[PDB]
Amino acid sequence: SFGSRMEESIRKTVTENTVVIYSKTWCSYCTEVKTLFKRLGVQPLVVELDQLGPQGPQLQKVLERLTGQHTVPNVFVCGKHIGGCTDTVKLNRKGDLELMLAE
Amino acid sequence: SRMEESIRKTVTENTVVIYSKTWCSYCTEVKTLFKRLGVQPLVVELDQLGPQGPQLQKVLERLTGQHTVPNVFVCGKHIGGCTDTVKLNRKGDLELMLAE
Ligand SMILES: N[C@@H](CCC(=O)N[C@@H](CS)C(=O)NCC(=O)O)C(=O)O
Ligand SMILES: N[C@@H](CCC(=O)N[C@@H](CS)C(=O)NCC(=O)O)C(=O)O
Ligand code: FES
Repeated sequence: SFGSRMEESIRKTVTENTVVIYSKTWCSYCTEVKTLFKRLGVQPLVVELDQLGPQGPQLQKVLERLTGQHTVPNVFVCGKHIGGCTDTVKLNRKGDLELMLAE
Repeated sequence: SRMEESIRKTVTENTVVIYSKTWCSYCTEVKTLFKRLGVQPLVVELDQLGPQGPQLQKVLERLTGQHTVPNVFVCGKHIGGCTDTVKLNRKGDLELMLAE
Protein backbone atom coordinates (compact mmCIF):
# COMPACT_ATOMS: atom_id res chain seq x y z
CA SER A 1 0.00 0.00 0.00
CA PHE A 2 0.85 3.68 -0.34
CA GLY A 3 0.85 4.08 3.46
CA SER A 4 3.30 1.18 3.85
CA ARG A 5 5.54 2.60 1.16
CA MET A 6 5.44 6.01 2.78
CA GLU A 7 6.20 4.40 6.14
CA GLU A 8 9.15 2.62 4.39
CA SER A 9 10.48 5.84 2.79
CA ILE A 10 10.75 7.40 6.23
CA ARG A 11 12.58 4.45 7.87
CA LYS A 12 14.98 4.67 4.87
CA THR A 13 15.54 8.50 5.00
CA VAL A 14 16.17 8.21 8.78
CA THR A 15 18.77 5.32 8.52
CA GLU A 16 20.53 7.00 5.51
CA ASN A 17 21.09 10.61 6.91
CA THR A 18 22.78 11.96 9.98
CA VAL A 19 20.00 14.41 10.85
CA VAL A 20 16.51 14.47 9.42
CA ILE A 21 14.03 17.15 10.39
CA TYR A 22 10.40 17.07 9.34
CA SER A 23 9.50 20.70 9.19
CA LYS A 24 7.16 23.59 8.05
CA THR A 25 8.62 26.76 6.56
CA TRP A 26 6.41 29.07 8.54
CA CYS A 27 7.29 27.60 11.96
CA SER A 28 9.71 29.32 14.35
CA TYR A 29 10.20 26.09 16.39
CA CYS A 30 11.25 24.43 13.16
CA THR A 31 13.57 27.33 12.25
CA GLU A 32 15.11 26.92 15.72
CA VAL A 33 16.05 23.26 15.45
CA LYS A 34 17.36 23.87 11.95
CA THR A 35 19.39 26.79 13.16
CA LEU A 36 20.70 24.68 16.02
CA PHE A 37 22.24 22.03 13.79
CA LYS A 38 23.80 24.79 11.69
CA ARG A 39 25.58 26.30 14.66
CA LEU A 40 27.03 22.73 14.99
CA GLY A 41 28.44 22.53 11.44
CA VAL A 42 25.82 19.84 10.66
CA GLN A 43 23.65 20.12 7.53
CA PRO A 44 20.36 18.27 8.30
CA LEU A 45 18.13 16.73 5.67
CA VAL A 46 15.08 18.97 5.84
CA VAL A 47 11.59 17.94 4.68
CA GLU A 48 9.25 20.92 4.63
CA LEU A 49 5.81 19.34 4.89
CA ASP A 50 3.89 22.47 3.69
CA GLN A 51 5.78 22.28 0.35
CA LEU A 52 4.46 18.74 -0.48
CA GLY A 53 0.79 19.51 -1.27
CA PRO A 54 -1.51 16.68 -0.01
CA GLN A 55 1.51 14.60 0.79
CA GLY A 56 2.52 16.87 3.71
CA PRO A 57 -0.45 15.93 5.96
CA GLN A 58 -0.03 12.24 4.90
CA LEU A 59 3.59 12.28 6.00
CA GLN A 60 2.56 13.82 9.26
CA LYS A 61 0.04 11.03 9.84
CA VAL A 62 2.63 8.44 8.90
CA LEU A 63 5.26 9.99 11.22
CA GLU A 64 2.68 9.77 13.99
CA ARG A 65 2.03 6.19 13.16
CA LEU A 66 5.77 5.47 13.32
CA THR A 67 6.83 7.44 16.31
CA GLY A 68 3.68 8.51 18.07
CA GLN A 69 4.51 12.17 17.59
CA HIS A 70 2.16 14.27 15.28
CA THR A 71 3.82 17.65 15.81
CA VAL A 72 6.62 19.38 13.90
CA PRO A 73 9.58 19.65 14.03
CA ASN A 74 10.03 15.93 14.02
CA VAL A 75 13.72 15.28 14.50
CA PHE A 76 15.86 12.22 13.84
CA VAL A 77 19.56 12.02 14.65
CA CYS A 78 21.65 9.01 13.48
CA GLY A 79 18.64 6.82 12.85
CA LYS A 80 17.07 7.57 16.23
CA HIS A 81 13.94 9.67 16.97
CA ILE A 82 14.66 12.57 19.34
CA GLY A 83 12.00 13.88 18.39
CA GLY A 84 10.62 17.47 19.16
CA CYS A 85 12.15 21.00 19.46
CA THR A 86 12.31 21.12 23.23
CA ASP A 87 13.64 17.51 23.23
CA THR A 88 16.43 18.43 20.82
CA VAL A 89 17.09 21.65 22.64
CA LYS A 90 17.28 19.89 26.04
CA LEU A 91 19.48 17.19 24.58
CA ASN A 92 21.95 19.83 23.35
CA ARG A 93 22.22 21.76 26.60
CA LYS A 94 22.93 18.49 28.47
CA GLY A 95 25.40 18.19 25.53
CA ASP A 96 24.53 14.56 24.58
CA LEU A 97 23.90 15.60 20.94
CA GLU A 98 27.54 16.65 20.32
CA LEU A 99 28.38 13.06 21.31
CA MET A 100 25.76 10.99 19.45
CA LEU A 101 26.61 12.98 16.33
CA ALA A 102 29.95 11.04 16.47
CA GLU A 103 29.65 9.38 14.16
CA SER B 1 -12.26 48.50 4.77
CA ARG B 2 -14.53 46.23 6.91
CA MET B 3 -11.49 44.40 8.33
CA GLU B 4 -9.92 47.60 9.72
CA GLU B 5 -13.10 48.41 11.59
CA SER B 6 -13.14 44.88 12.93
CA ILE B 7 -9.60 45.16 14.29
CA ARG B 8 -10.01 48.76 15.63
CA LYS B 9 -13.19 47.53 17.44
CA THR B 10 -11.90 44.22 18.79
CA VAL B 11 -8.83 45.94 20.10
CA THR B 12 -10.32 48.99 21.95
CA GLU B 13 -13.05 46.74 23.46
CA ASN B 14 -10.87 43.93 24.91
CA THR B 15 -7.94 44.30 27.33
CA VAL B 16 -5.80 41.73 25.50
CA VAL B 17 -6.37 40.59 21.90
CA ILE B 18 -4.21 37.83 20.41
CA TYR B 19 -4.36 37.29 16.62
CA SER B 20 -3.23 33.79 16.47
CA LYS B 21 -3.04 30.28 14.75
CA THR B 22 -4.34 27.24 16.48
CA TRP B 23 -1.37 25.17 15.45
CA CYS B 24 1.35 27.63 16.57
CA SER B 25 3.40 26.98 19.73
CA TYR B 26 4.50 30.67 19.99
CA CYS B 27 0.77 31.60 20.00
CA THR B 28 0.13 28.99 22.65
CA GLU B 29 2.91 30.45 24.72
CA VAL B 30 1.44 33.94 24.62
CA LYS B 31 -2.04 32.63 25.43
CA THR B 32 -0.51 30.73 28.39
CA LEU B 33 1.35 33.75 29.82
CA PHE B 34 -1.77 35.97 29.94
CA LYS B 35 -3.63 33.16 31.70
CA ARG B 36 -0.95 32.91 34.38
CA LEU B 37 -1.61 36.61 34.99
CA GLY B 38 -5.32 36.07 35.44
CA VAL B 39 -6.46 37.70 32.12
CA GLN B 40 -8.50 35.56 29.72
CA PRO B 41 -7.50 37.07 26.36
CA LEU B 42 -9.67 37.49 23.30
CA VAL B 43 -8.11 35.02 20.80
CA VAL B 44 -8.79 35.45 17.05
CA GLU B 45 -7.51 32.28 15.30
CA LEU B 46 -6.67 33.38 11.73
CA ASP B 47 -6.78 29.76 10.43
CA GLN B 48 -10.39 29.28 11.58
CA LEU B 49 -11.46 32.15 9.35
CA GLY B 50 -11.95 30.68 5.84
CA PRO B 51 -10.24 32.79 3.08
CA GLN B 52 -10.54 35.87 5.39
CA GLY B 53 -7.69 34.77 7.70
CA PRO B 54 -5.02 35.62 5.21
CA GLN B 55 -6.96 38.84 4.30
CA LEU B 56 -6.99 39.72 8.03
CA GLN B 57 -3.27 38.94 8.42
CA LYS B 58 -2.49 41.47 5.66
CA VAL B 59 -4.68 44.25 7.19
CA LEU B 60 -2.89 43.75 10.52
CA GLU B 61 0.44 44.15 8.71
CA ARG B 62 -0.61 47.53 7.32
CA LEU B 63 -1.86 48.77 10.77
CA THR B 64 1.06 47.22 12.58
CA GLY B 65 3.90 46.49 10.06
CA GLN B 66 3.89 42.96 11.49
CA HIS B 67 3.30 39.96 9.16
CA THR B 68 3.87 37.34 11.82
CA VAL B 69 1.75 35.69 14.48
CA PRO B 70 1.12 35.98 17.31
CA ASN B 71 0.12 39.68 17.01
CA VAL B 72 -0.61 40.90 20.55
CA PHE B 73 -2.60 43.99 21.67
CA VAL B 74 -2.68 45.25 25.23
CA CYS B 75 -5.08 48.08 26.31
CA GLY B 76 -5.67 49.05 22.73
CA LYS B 77 -1.93 49.15 22.08
CA HIS B 78 0.06 46.92 19.76
CA ILE B 79 2.80 45.13 21.76
CA GLY B 80 3.91 42.94 18.77
CA GLY B 81 4.86 39.26 19.00
CA CYS B 82 5.72 36.42 21.37
CA THR B 83 9.27 37.37 22.51
CA ASP B 84 8.31 40.99 22.60
CA THR B 85 5.44 39.90 25.04
CA VAL B 86 7.69 37.53 26.91
CA LYS B 87 10.26 40.36 27.35
CA LEU B 88 7.64 42.59 29.05
CA ASN B 89 6.51 39.79 31.29
CA ARG B 90 9.99 38.88 32.71
CA LYS B 91 10.57 42.58 33.44
CA GLY B 92 7.17 43.10 35.09
CA ASP B 93 6.29 45.96 32.69
CA LEU B 94 3.22 43.85 31.53
CA GLU B 95 1.18 43.98 34.77
CA LEU B 96 1.72 47.78 34.60
CA MET B 97 -0.56 48.24 31.55
CA LEU B 98 -2.86 45.49 32.79
CA ALA B 99 -3.28 47.52 36.07
CA GLU B 100 -4.81 50.35 34.00
N1 LIG C 1 6.64 20.95 22.44
C1 LIG C 1 6.62 20.53 21.04
C2 LIG C 1 5.71 21.51 20.27
C3 LIG C 1 5.33 20.92 18.92
C4 LIG C 1 4.13 21.61 18.33
O1 LIG C 1 3.13 21.88 19.23
N2 LIG C 1 4.14 21.95 17.06
C5 LIG C 1 3.17 22.81 16.40
C6 LIG C 1 3.97 23.79 15.55
S1 LIG C 1 4.82 24.91 16.72
C7 LIG C 1 2.39 21.83 15.59
O2 LIG C 1 3.11 20.71 15.14
N3 LIG C 1 1.11 21.91 15.34
C8 LIG C 1 0.41 21.01 14.42
C9 LIG C 1 0.88 21.15 12.96
O3 LIG C 1 1.53 22.17 12.47
O4 LIG C 1 0.64 20.21 12.15
C10 LIG C 1 8.04 20.61 20.53
O5 LIG C 1 8.90 21.16 21.25
O6 LIG C 1 8.39 20.22 19.38
N1 LIG D 1 9.81 36.56 16.95
C1 LIG D 1 8.42 36.46 16.50
C2 LIG D 1 8.23 35.15 15.72
C3 LIG D 1 6.97 35.26 14.88
C4 LIG D 1 6.91 34.26 13.74
O1 LIG D 1 7.99 34.20 12.85
N2 LIG D 1 5.79 33.53 13.61
C5 LIG D 1 5.67 32.55 12.57
C6 LIG D 1 4.96 31.42 13.26
S1 LIG D 1 5.91 30.80 14.66
C7 LIG D 1 4.90 33.09 11.37
O2 LIG D 1 4.23 34.33 11.44
N3 LIG D 1 4.82 32.39 10.24
C8 LIG D 1 4.17 32.92 9.03
C9 LIG D 1 2.65 32.82 9.13
O3 LIG D 1 2.16 32.13 10.04
O4 LIG D 1 1.82 33.39 8.34
C10 LIG D 1 7.53 36.49 17.72
O5 LIG D 1 8.12 36.53 18.81
O6 LIG D 1 6.26 36.46 17.72
S1 FES E 1 4.02 27.52 13.97
FE1 FES E 1 4.61 29.04 15.39
S2 FES E 1 6.07 28.02 16.65
FE2 FES E 1 5.50 26.49 15.21
